[PDB]
Amino acid sequence: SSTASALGKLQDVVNQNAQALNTLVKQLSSNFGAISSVLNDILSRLDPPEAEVQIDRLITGRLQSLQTYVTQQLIRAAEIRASANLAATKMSECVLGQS
Amino acid sequence: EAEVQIDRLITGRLQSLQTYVTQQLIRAAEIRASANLAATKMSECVLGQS
Amino acid sequence: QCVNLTTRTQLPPAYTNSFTRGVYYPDKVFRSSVLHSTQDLFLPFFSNVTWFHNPVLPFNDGVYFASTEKSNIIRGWIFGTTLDSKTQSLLIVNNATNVVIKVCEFQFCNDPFLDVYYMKSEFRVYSSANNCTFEYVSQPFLKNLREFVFKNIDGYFKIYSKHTPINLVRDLPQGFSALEPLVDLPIGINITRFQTLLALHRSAAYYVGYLQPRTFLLKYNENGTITDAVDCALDPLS
Amino acid sequence: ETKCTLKSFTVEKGIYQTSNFRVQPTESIVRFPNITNLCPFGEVFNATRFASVYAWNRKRISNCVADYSVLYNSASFSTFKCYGVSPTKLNDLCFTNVYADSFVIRGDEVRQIAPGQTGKIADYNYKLPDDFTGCVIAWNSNNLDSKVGGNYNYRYRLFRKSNLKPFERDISTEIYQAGSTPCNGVQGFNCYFPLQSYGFQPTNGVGYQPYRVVVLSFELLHAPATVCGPKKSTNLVKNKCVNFNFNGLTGTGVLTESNKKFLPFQQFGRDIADTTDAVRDPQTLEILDITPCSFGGVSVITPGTNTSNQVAVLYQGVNCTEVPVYSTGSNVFQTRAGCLIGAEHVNNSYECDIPIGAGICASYQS
Amino acid sequence: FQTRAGCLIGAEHVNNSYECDIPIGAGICASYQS
Amino acid sequence: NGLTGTGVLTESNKKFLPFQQFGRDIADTTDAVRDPQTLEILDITPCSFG
Amino acid sequence: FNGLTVLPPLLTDEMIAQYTSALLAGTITSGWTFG
Amino acid sequence: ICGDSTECSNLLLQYGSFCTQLNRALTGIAVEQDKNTQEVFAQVKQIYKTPPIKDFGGFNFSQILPDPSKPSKRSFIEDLLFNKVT
Amino acid sequence: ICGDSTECSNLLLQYGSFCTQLNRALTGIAVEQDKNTQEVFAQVKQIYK
Ligand SMILES: *[C@@H]1O[C@H](CO)[C@@H](O[C@@H]2O[C@H](CO)[C@@H](O[C@@H]3O[C@H](CO)[C@@H](O)[C@H](O)[C@@H]3O)[C@H](O)[C@H]2NC(C)=O)[C@H](O)[C@H]1NC(C)=O
Ligand SMILES: *[C@@H]1O[C@H](CO)[C@@H](O[C@@H]2O[C@H](CO)[C@@H](O)[C@H](O)[C@H]2NC(C)=O)[C@H](O)[C@H]1NC(C)=O
Ligand SMILES: *[C@@H]1O[C@H](CO)[C@@H](O[C@@H]2O[C@H](CO)[C@@H](O)[C@H](O)[C@H]2NC(C)=O)[C@H](O)[C@H]1NC(C)=O
Ligand SMILES: *[C@@H]1O[C@H](CO)[C@@H](O[C@@H]2O[C@H](CO)[C@@H](O)[C@H](O)[C@H]2NC(C)=O)[C@H](O)[C@H]1NC(C)=O
Ligand SMILES: *[C@@H]1O[C@H](CO)[C@@H](O[C@@H]2O[C@H](CO)[C@@H](O)[C@H](O)[C@H]2NC(C)=O)[C@H](O)[C@H]1NC(C)=O
Ligand SMILES: *[C@@H]1O[C@H](CO)[C@@H](O[C@@H]2O[C@H](CO)[C@@H](O)[C@H](O)[C@H]2NC(C)=O)[C@H](O)[C@H]1NC(C)=O
Ligand SMILES: *[C@@H]1O[C@H](CO)[C@@H](O[C@@H]2O[C@H](CO)[C@@H](O)[C@H](O)[C@H]2NC(C)=O)[C@H](O)[C@H]1NC(C)=O
Ligand SMILES: *[C@@H]1O[C@H](CO)[C@@H](O)[C@H](O)[C@H]1NC(C)=O
Ligand SMILES: *[C@@H]1O[C@H](CO)[C@@H](O)[C@H](O)[C@H]1NC(C)=O
Ligand SMILES: *[C@@H]1O[C@H](CO)[C@@H](O)[C@H](O)[C@H]1NC(C)=O
Ligand SMILES: *[C@@H]1O[C@H](CO)[C@@H](O)[C@H](O)[C@H]1NC(C)=O
Ligand SMILES: *[C@@H]1O[C@H](CO)[C@@H](O)[C@H](O)[C@H]1NC(C)=O
Repeated sequence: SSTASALGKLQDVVNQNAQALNTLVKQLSSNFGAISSVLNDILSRLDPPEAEVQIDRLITGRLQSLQTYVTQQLIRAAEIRASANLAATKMSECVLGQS
Repeated sequence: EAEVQIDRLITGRLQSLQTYVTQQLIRAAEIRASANLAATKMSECVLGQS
Repeated sequence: QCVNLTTRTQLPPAYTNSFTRGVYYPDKVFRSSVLHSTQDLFLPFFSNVTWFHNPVLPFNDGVYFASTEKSNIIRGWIFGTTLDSKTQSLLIVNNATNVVIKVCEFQFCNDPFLDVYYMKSEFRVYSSANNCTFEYVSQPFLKNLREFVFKNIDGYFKIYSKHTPINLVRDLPQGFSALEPLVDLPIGINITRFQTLLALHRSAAYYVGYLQPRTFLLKYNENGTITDAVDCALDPLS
Repeated sequence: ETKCTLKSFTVEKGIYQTSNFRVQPTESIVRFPNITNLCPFGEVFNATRFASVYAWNRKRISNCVADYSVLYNSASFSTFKCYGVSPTKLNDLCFTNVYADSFVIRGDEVRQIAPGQTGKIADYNYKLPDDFTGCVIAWNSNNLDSKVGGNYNYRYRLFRKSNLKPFERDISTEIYQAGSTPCNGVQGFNCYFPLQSYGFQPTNGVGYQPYRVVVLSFELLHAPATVCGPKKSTNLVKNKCVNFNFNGLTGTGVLTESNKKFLPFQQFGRDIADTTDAVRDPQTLEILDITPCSFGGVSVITPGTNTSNQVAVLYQGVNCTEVPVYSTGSNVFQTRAGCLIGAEHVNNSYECDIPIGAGICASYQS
Repeated sequence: FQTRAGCLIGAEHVNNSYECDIPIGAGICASYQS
Repeated sequence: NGLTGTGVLTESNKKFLPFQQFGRDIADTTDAVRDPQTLEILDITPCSFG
Repeated sequence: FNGLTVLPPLLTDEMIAQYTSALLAGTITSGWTFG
Repeated sequence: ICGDSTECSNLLLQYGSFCTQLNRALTGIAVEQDKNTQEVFAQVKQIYKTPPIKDFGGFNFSQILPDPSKPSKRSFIEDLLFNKVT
Repeated sequence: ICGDSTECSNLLLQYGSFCTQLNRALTGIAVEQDKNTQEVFAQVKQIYK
C-alpha cells in the first residue's frame, strides 16, 4: 500500500506501447521530399501529372514507417508471449502443488 | 544536383542501417533467452541437488 | 520644423539580468494541458538587458522593449536605416487617442519631440513627408510595466504586447507572463535601426534586449494559457 | 462474401472477417466572413497607360474577393502561363498580399519572362526569382500602342555594370562609360545613354509589335488568408457526417457544440500529434468540435456450411444507431463490442462456442 | 575524474566502497550524499 | 594535393616505397599521405567525439 | 572509427571471478543450506 | 496512408499485396493475447466456494478472500493493485 | 550517413524521427545485456572465503 514504483513492469510495457503508437501517429507530419505534408492540399492545388509523383513519395514514406512499426510490435508480442508461458508454468507448478 | 546525389546516398545508407538494427534485435532476443536458461540452470543445479 | 538641444543629456547604460521574461505565443493554435517544443527567435534566459535612465541602436533580427512606465510618457518609435527622406521610413505614434502608423520618407532631425502645452496640440517631430506608402489607425496602446516585442520577417512586421500592474521599484519582476500578439503589418522594409519618442515638457528609464534563434519548451494548461517554459541551451539539466 | 474472401466453397464453423465499412458524407458546407467588395482588376488590366519595362508598375492587392474565371475564359490573351498552380484551380484557393506587375515589351521578348531565363531584359530590366510561384499573362497591343509616325515614348535599359537581383527596380539615368576615358556626362564616342526607345509601327512584323505583360505573384501560408475566390457562403448543419471548408481549412467529420474556452486571437486548435479538433466559424464566431465519422470492420458468425446456412453479422465498435438489405432484419442487439444482428439474446449462460467479445459469445440451436 | 569509461566532471571520488545506486561502468558508479 | 578532409596529423614510421603516394587500411579509408613539399610520410586520425 | 562506438561492461572480470569463488566456497563448505 | 482518397487508393493498388499481410499480423497478435490470458488463468474445471464460516486453524485469510460487499467482488489487495497503477 | 555535412543533415531532418527511435533500441539492448549478466551471476548476498 505504501511503497511506490512496485509495479514497474506493467507500467513500462504500457508506456512502451503508448510511445510506439504516439511516434507512429506523429510520423504522418513529414514531407518525405514532397511539397506538402497533407494530401488534400496537393490534390487541390495542382495538376495530377505531378500529383502522382507527390503521392508516390508520400506512399513510400508512410509504407516504410508502417512496416517498421509492425516489426517492432511483432518482436514485443513474442517477448510477451514467452513471459506469459513462464507465468503459466509457475501458476501450474507452485499453486496446484508443492515445488 | 548534389541534392539528388545526397538523396540517393541517404536512402541507401538508411535502408542498410535499418536492416542491421533488425538483425541485432533478433540476435539480442535469442541471447537473452539463452541467458535465462543459463541462470535457471545455475540456480537449480548448484545451490541444490536436481 | 524641429530644433537641436543645448543639454546633451547622458543616460547611463546600466546592465542587469532578464530572469524569465521575453516569452510570446508563437502561433495561432489552441492547445490544452500539453508540453510543446518549438524552435524560433526568443530572448535567452538570464541574459544581459540594457537599462537607460534617444541614441540610435541597431535593430538586428528583432528587439524586446520594456518600460516600467508611469503616466505614459513614451509616445512611439521610429524605424529605418538612414532616417531621412532618402530611405523609406516607418513611424509609430500613440497619443491620447487612436494610434497612428505611417510609412513615409520622413525627414528626421536630431531629436524628434512632440511637446506638451499648458489643449494638447503640437507635432513637429519631423519636417517633411514627401512620399507616403502605408497608413494605419487602431485603438491606443496606452507602476505600469509595458512589454513589447518587434520582429520583421519576409516583409511582415510583427508586434506583440503585454501590460502589467507592478509595485516593485527597480529590479525586473521575477515572474512569468506571455506577450499576446498585437498586430502584423504587411509591408516589407530593410529596417536596421530604431529610435524612441519622448514628449518633453514644452510648458527616461527603460530596458532593451535582443533576440536569438533557439529552441524552447512550453507548457499549456487546461485553459490554453502558457504558464511555464524551459530553455534548451541553458544547462545540462535543461 | 465469406466464401469469396476465404476462397473455398465450404466454410468451417466460427467467426470470420470480410471487409470494412464507413459512414459516407451527405452534403457539404462552406463558411466565409461576409466580405463583398469586388477585387479591382479592370483598373490594372483595362488601364489606359502602361509604364515602361525599366519602370515596371507594381501594385499590392489585399483583402478583396477576386474572380479568375473572367481572366481564364477571355480569348484576348496570347500567353496565359501559370507556374506554381494549375490554372483551372485558382478559383479554389485563398491567399493574402498578392502582387501584380505590369509593363509593355517587344513582341519577341515574351519568352525572356520565365524563371531561370537569360537575355537582355531578363537580366537588366526585370528578373524572375528561381523559386517563382504565380502566373504570367501577355497579350497584343498592336492596335492600341502603335502610331503611323511611330511611338517613341516606351524605353528600356541597355547597359549596366552588372546583373540585377530578382525583383529590383532601377530608374537611374547616368552616362555609361564603355571605354577607358571619363565621359563627364557627355554623350559621344564610347559614352552611350543607358536607355533606348522602341520604334513601334503598324507595319512592323510579329516580334516587333508591342505586347502588354502582367505578372501575378502569390504566397502560400504566411498568415490568415484574406484574398479568397468567388465562394458562396452556406448555412451550418450539425450532428451529421459531412465535409467542410472552413475559411479554406477543409476536412470531413461530424461537428458538435463545444464548451472549450478559446482566447480572442485563435481560430482553431489541436489536441496532440497535429490533429485539429476545434474550429471557430468566421461568421458566428462560435467554437465547434470535430469528430471522425464512424467506421469499422464487419464480421460474419456461422455455425458451419456443413450444418446450416443462416449467419449473423457483427459491426465492431459501432453504436447501434446508424447501421445502414440487413438494415432491420431480426432482433438487433447492442453489445460492448459493437452491434450484432441475426441472433436472439437470452438470459442463460452456457459454455462458449464461438467467442465474440466483452465476455459474451453465440451458439447454434437458430 | 578520469575513468576507463571516459571523463566525469561535477563529482568527487572517495575511497570507500558502497552499494550501487546509479551504475556508471568499468566497475564503478556514483551516489548522492553532494 | 586535392585530397581533402579533417583530422589530426602525426609523424609516422610506416615504410612507403618510392612510387606510392598514399596508403589506406580498409574500406577505402585513407590513413597515410606523402606531402609534395617534403616527401615525408604522415598519419591522419579522426578528431575525438562521443 | 566512423561513428561506431563500444561501451565497456558494468561488471569487470575480477568481480565475476569473485562471485564464482564465493559460490564455490559456499557450496563446498556449507553444502546447500546457504542457498 | 490515403485517408479516403480515390487517387491515393488507385496509386497504392499497383504495389501488389503488401497490406493484406500487413493487416494479417495484428489480428494474429490479438489472438495470441487472448489465448495467452485464457491458458494462463483457466486452470480449473469447477468454481469453488468457501464455507460461510471461516475457522482455518487460527490463520486469518480475510485480506485475500473476495469481498461480496464491494460491487467489483474483489479482495483488498486486488483493489489496491487495481488502484495504484495508472 | 552524413559524415559531418550541413547539407546532408538538412536533407535528412525532413525524413522524420527515424534516428531517435533507431538510437532508442541499442541503449535498451545494452541495458538488457547488463541485466542479464547481473541476474545470472549476482545470486548471493555475502562474499565467502
Ligand atoms: C475589360 O473590358 C472588356 C470590354 O468591356 C471586358 O470584356 C467584356 O466584359 C463584359 C463583362 O464581364 C462581358 O459582358 C458579359 O459577357 C458574358 C459572356 O458573353 C454575358 O453572358 C453577360 O451577360 C455579359 O454580357 C463582355 O462579354 C466582355 N466582352 C466584350 C467584347 O464586351 C473585360 O471583361 C474587361 N476586363 C476587366 C479586367 O475589366
Ligand atoms: C539594408 O540596409 C543596410 C544598411 O542600412 C545595408 O547594408 C549595407 O550594405 C552595403 C552594401 O554591401 C555596405 O556597403 C554597407 O556598409 C552596409 N551598411 C551596413 C550598416 O551594414 C543592406 O545592404 C540593406 N539590405 C538591402 C536588402 O537593401
Ligand atoms: C518622392 O516622389 C517624387 C515623385 O514626384 C519625387 O519627385 C521627383 O524627383 C525627380 C528626381 O529626379 C525629379 O526629376 C522630379 O521633378 C520630382 N517630381 C516632383 C518633385 O514633383 C521625389 O524625388 C521622391 N522622393 C525622393 C526622396 O526621392
Ligand atoms: C491624436 O492623434 C491624432 C492623429 O490622427 C489626431 O488627429 C485626430 O484623430 C481623431 C481620431 O480619429 C480624428 O477624429 C480627428 O479628425 C483627427 N484630427 C486631425 C486634425 O487630424 C488627434 O487630434 C490627436 N489627439 C490629441 C493630440 O489630443
Ligand atoms: C480555467 O478555466 C476554468 C473553467 O472556466 C476555471 O474554473 C472556474 O473559474 C471561475 C473563476 O474563478 C470560478 O468562479 C469557477 O468556480 C471555476 N469552476 C470550477 C472551479 O469548477 C479556472 O479558474 C480557470 N483557471 C485555472 C487555473 O484552472
Ligand atoms: C448510441 O447513441 C445514442 C444516441 O445518441 C446514445 O443515447 C444517448 O446517450 C447519452 C449518454 O447517456 C444521453 O445523454 C443521450 O440523451 C442519449 N440520447 C438518446 C437519443 O438516446 C447511446 O448512449 C449510444 N450508445 C452507446 C453505447 O454509447
Ligand atoms: C482478520 O484481520 C482483520 C484485519 O486485519 C480483522 O478485521 C478487523 O477487526 C477489528 C475488530 O473487529 C476491527 O476494529 C477492524 O476494523 C477490522 N479490520 C478490517 C480490515 O476488517 C478480522 O477481525 C480478523 N479476523 C480474525 C478471525 O481474527
Ligand atoms: C552584463 O555584463 C556586465 C559586463 O559588461 C556584467 O558586469 C554584468 O554582470 C552582466 N549582467 C548580467 C549577465 O546579467
Ligand atoms: C454576414 O452578413 C450580415 C449582414 O448584415 C452581417 O451582419 C454579419 O456580420 C456577416 N457575418 C460576418 C461578417 O461574419
Ligand atoms: C460434415 O460433412 C461430412 C462430409 O463433408 C459429412 O459426412 C457429415 O455428416 C457432416 N456433418 C454434419 C453434422 O453435417
Ligand atoms: C430475458 O431476456 C430478455 C431479453 O431478450 C428480457 O427482455 C427478459 O426480461 C429476460 N427475462 C428474464 C427472466 O431475465
Ligand atoms: C619545392 O618542392 C621540391 C619538391 O617538393 C622541394 O625539393 C624544394 O625544396 C621546394 N622548394 C621550395 C622553395 O619550397
